[PDB]
Formats: sequence, structure tokens, C-alpha cells
Amino acid sequence: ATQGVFTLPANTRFGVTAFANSSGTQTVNVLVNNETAATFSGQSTNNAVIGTQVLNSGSSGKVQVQVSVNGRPSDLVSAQVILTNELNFALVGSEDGTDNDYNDAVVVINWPLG
Amino acid sequence: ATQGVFTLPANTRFGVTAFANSSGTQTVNVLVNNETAATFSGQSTNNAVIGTQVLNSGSSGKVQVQVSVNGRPSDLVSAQVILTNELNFALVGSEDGTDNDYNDAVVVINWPLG
Amino acid sequence: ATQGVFTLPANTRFGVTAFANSSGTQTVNVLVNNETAATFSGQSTNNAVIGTQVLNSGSSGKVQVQVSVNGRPSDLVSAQVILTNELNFALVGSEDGTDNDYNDAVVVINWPLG
Amino acid sequence: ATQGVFTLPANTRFGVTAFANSSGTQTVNVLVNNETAATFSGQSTNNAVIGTQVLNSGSSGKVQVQVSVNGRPSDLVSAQVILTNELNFALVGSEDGTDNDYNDAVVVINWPLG
Ligand SMILES: *C(=O)C[C@@H]1O[C@@H](C)[C@@H](O)[C@@H](O)[C@@H]1O
Ligand SMILES: [Ca+2]
Ligand SMILES: [Ca+2]
Ligand SMILES: [Ca+2]
Ligand SMILES: [Ca+2]
Ligand SMILES: [Ca+2]
Ligand SMILES: [Ca+2]
Ligand SMILES: [Ca+2]
Ligand SMILES: [Ca+2]
Repeated sequence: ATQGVFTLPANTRFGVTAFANSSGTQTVNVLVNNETAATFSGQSTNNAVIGTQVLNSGSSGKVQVQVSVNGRPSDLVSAQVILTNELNFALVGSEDGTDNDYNDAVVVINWPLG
Repeated sequence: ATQGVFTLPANTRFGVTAFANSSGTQTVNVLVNNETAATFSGQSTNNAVIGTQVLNSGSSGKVQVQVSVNGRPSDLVSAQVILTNELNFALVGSEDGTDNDYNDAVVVINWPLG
Repeated sequence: ATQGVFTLPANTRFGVTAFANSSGTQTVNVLVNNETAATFSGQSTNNAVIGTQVLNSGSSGKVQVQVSVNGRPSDLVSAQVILTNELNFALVGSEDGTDNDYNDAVVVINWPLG
Repeated sequence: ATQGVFTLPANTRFGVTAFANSSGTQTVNVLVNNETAATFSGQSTNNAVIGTQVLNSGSSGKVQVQVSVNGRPSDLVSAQVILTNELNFALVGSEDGTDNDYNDAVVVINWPLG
């Protein structure tokens, strides 16, 4: 199944943060309405924040996270969870190798902000 | 119900990161097996990272997040989500006022690391 | 009588540790030379350590502990005890309510260290 | 004279917390009714908390603290202090070598909890 795609409310600001747990350098692309809005690169085996920014969901509200390492797409896992019917997390894990810890790049989207 | 308390696998490194979205200065305390292990503080109304750090879950794996603003505890919502039986997120939202957006301090715990 | 004030030997490392046994969120201020040197906050009814720190007694050796819950100073009990003319504990109890168990925040200062 | 043994009220929750101040790894065993109830181990020269736990008095209320380093028992000092006839500290210092600072393992027992 498709992973890493989330439909946010239209024209809503959200935060996106990325963490790295791999010897390989993680590049994370966040696409808004099928166009790229932010790009994080970094290497870390200790969960360092390689990127975090605020973006707007736009007309569409379509948000997609992709994870490449050295030009190889990583296998993604994802889900959205909503607490008290109002606080939202869109969650992405990814695997770049064979150990299946799916933490090599971890991406957290949260809204609303402010 | 108790919120913000999570049982992790024993002696496991985990990441904890807090973002803020409130006029009020947020204070996040992270206790591991009933000893405070990390303390974040900051103020932001557009999701700034006010703290991030790697901790070990220790013998019993008990992690608790608490959020206060000027000595008053905020009301917490929480849940844990597990993807592909391997990647864990423990999620905390908090409300320090009356608007109930529960994003005033947002805390994300993730594991495994490395 | 004043409680929670102790005169340490000047320029001496000491440990300070706070426990909580209250439904109320405890805020422990530790002042050295009448300036706040450390602040702990936390909530527990099972004696969690809500803060621990190593500090220096400074020029004056004067250390003071203050406890409030939601801005209300608690009533303090204190004493100092010295074992084999060497081992020092400065002890603080505090009550934030009416049951007078004086365990709501418990603060223990010990020296020498090392 | 015997040190590190205290008669608590029967069937009473109490906290026990240990600090290390030595190059040697300290092992702290807490016996309730002559039976091992908790074991802490660790090494620090900066008063790090090597263990905290809540235990029960039991029928006897007999609590005893023992400290060993590399197998060899440390010499203990102890006293109990009661403030406002209600808040109890049972206090232990230990010496594992020659300098007689008696802080090599420091254990604080306090009650009541809650
Ligand atoms: C409640 O506000 C008062 C408070 O919490 C109780 C659980 C108990 O610990 C009591 O001693 C404390 O004052
Ligand atoms: Ca991997
Ligand atoms: Ca990894
Ligand atoms: Ca709010
Ligand atoms: Ca808010
Ligand atoms: Ca009380
Ligand atoms: Ca109490
Ligand atoms: Ca010694
Ligand atoms: Ca020592």
C-alpha cells in the first residue's frame, strides 16, 4: 500500500521534523500538492534532528514524505493519529537496508500550530 | 485516565523532542523509572523545537512526560503507535489554557534509535 | 522560625534532590547567595525524584530551599544532621495542603561530594 | 554499634534512594525483614543517583541498608531524623577506602509517601 501520503485540511500550517538513525545520509523530501516544499539532508546514528520547518497544506492539503539515501528510495511505513479529535500527527518511518528497524529516517508531521 | 506515561522495552535508547505552540513558556519534564532525566523549556507560537535528547529506558522501562506552565500542570493527551511491529512513537499533547488545541507543548518520543 | 536555610562551608560542592508526594505540581527553588541557582518542578504521589543537581555553595555558603504549589508557598520544616563529624544532610519537608504529612515536596541536600 | 538498620512502622510504603561518590562501583542492597528487597548498583564521583525505589515495611518494619564495593563491605554510618513528628529520614553513609568522607554510597530513606 501507498505510504507517506497524508491529506491535511486545506490551507493549514503544519510542522514537519525529521530524525536520522543510519550510517547513511538521509534525504527527506516533503511534497505539497505534488510539488516539493522542503528538503532535509543529514546523517546521524543518534536521532539528531536533520530538519524541521513549518509549511502550509495549500489548496490541496496533499502532503507526501519521501526518503532517499544516496538516490535509493527507502521503504516507508506511515500512519496518521488524532488525539482528542483535534491534535494530529502524521508519522513516517523508513528503512534503507536490511535490519528492518525502520528508523533510518523518522519523520513527524504535527498540526495545528500556534 | 492517566496520560503521558509509557512503558518502553528495558534498557533501550529512545529520543524525546518537544515543540511549543503557546504564548506561555512551556516546561517539559521527562522521568525515567520515577527520576527526572531531561527538562526542556521554551516559548514559541510556531512549533519551535524547545528540546531534544537521547535517553535510556533503564531497568523497568517506565517513561513519563509532564508539562507545566509557570508551575501549573497542563492537561495532557497521549497515545503510543507502533508501525510494522518495530517503530514506536509515544505522543503527548498538552493544553495550558482554554482554546483546547492541545498543541501548547507537543512531545514526541521515538524508538529504537541507532 | 525560618526553615529551609542552611549555611554550608563556602565554595563547596553539594547535591540537591527533590522528591514529590502530592497531587499538586511542586516547584522547588534552590537559591545560593540569595539568587536562584536551580529550579525543579514535577508531580508525583509515589516519591518520584522530580529534580537532582550538583551545585557550589559559593562565597557565602548560604543555600535556601523554597517550595510553592501553583504559586502558593508551602509551609517548610527543616534540619541539618552531621554523621561522624563529616557527612552532612540538610533536610527539608513541605506541606501544600491541610493533611500535614509534610512530604509534598521533600528536599535533601548532601555534602561533601566526590 | 550497628548501623544502617532502621525500624519502620509496619506495612508502610517508603522511598529508598542511593547516590555514589567514589571510583568504586557501589552496590547497595536493601533488606526488608532480613530478605533482599532492592539492589542498586552503579559508579559515580559526582553524586549520581544509582537507584530509587518504593518498598514496603512489611510486618516487621525491619529495613537494613548494606553497601559493598568489589565484594568488600563498606563501613556504614546512619541515623534517623523526624521533623514535625511526622516526616522521617533514615540516612546512611558508607566508606569503602581510606579518606573517611563516608559519602562513597549515600542512601536516603524517607517516609511517609503519597
Ligand atoms: C491535594 O491537593 C493535596 C495533596 O495531595 C494528596 C494526594 C496528598 O499527598 C496530600 O498530602 C497533598 O497535600
Ligand atoms: Ca535500518
Ligand atoms: Ca537505523
Ligand atoms: Ca492551547
Ligand atoms: Ca496553542
Ligand atoms: Ca500534604
Ligand atoms: Ca503528601
Ligand atoms: Ca571514601
Ligand atoms: Ca568518596
